[PDB]
Amino acid sequence: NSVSVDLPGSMKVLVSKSSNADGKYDLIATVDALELSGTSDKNNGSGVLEGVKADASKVKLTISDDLGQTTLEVFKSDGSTLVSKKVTSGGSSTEEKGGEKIITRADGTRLEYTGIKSDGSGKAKEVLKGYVLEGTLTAEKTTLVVKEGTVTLSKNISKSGEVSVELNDTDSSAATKKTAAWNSGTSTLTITVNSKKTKDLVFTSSNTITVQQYDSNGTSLEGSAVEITKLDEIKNALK
Repeated sequence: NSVSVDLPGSMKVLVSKSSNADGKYDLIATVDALELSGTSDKNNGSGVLEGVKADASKVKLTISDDLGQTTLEVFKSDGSTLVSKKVTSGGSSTEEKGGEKIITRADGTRLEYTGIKSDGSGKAKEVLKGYVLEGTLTAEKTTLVVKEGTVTLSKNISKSGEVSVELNDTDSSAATKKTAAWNSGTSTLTITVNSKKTKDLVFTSSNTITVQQYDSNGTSLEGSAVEITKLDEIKNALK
């Protein structure tokens, strides 16, 4: 048994009269025949409520602590890809549904964008043979990121589709700190550690990545260029 609380947008939340053994309160609300539940540290009707729609999308309602604003978010079934957000406060509401864009190349690899907004921002994924790179769209520039230890590899794709790659490492020790130089003519990132070249990463015209090590001198390539087949092999190369 609960108490009904008036929310922005003429919506209602039911908050239990008293708390459970943890001192938390149960929340129940009904949005578009879909009924949501949650628990909260407050007894006034604020907190987070969650539910699942008929199309498997994940719904999350956030009621602000002073009850002055509600945020209704719909995610894809992964529970992280934002499809829409409706914010209500001060008698008005703003409902925003992200744009989407999929570029499919001749080899079947893809660039996928979701959450596209008029400010030029979005979420991005590159779907490759064997792995996926994740990142963001910002000012129409795509940046896909792989992190390993203190190293961040960023694959950048311009609005026009020009690919460039950079590496940053926050490592304080130069026994171990990675730096890298991009050669746009060869589409090659050369990694250096402690004044020796260690690896060439080639971003090929086939939308693959190859890795080739340098010799003990740090001057000449040895062995063969090996094609990356999974995300962990990219991380291995950044170690």
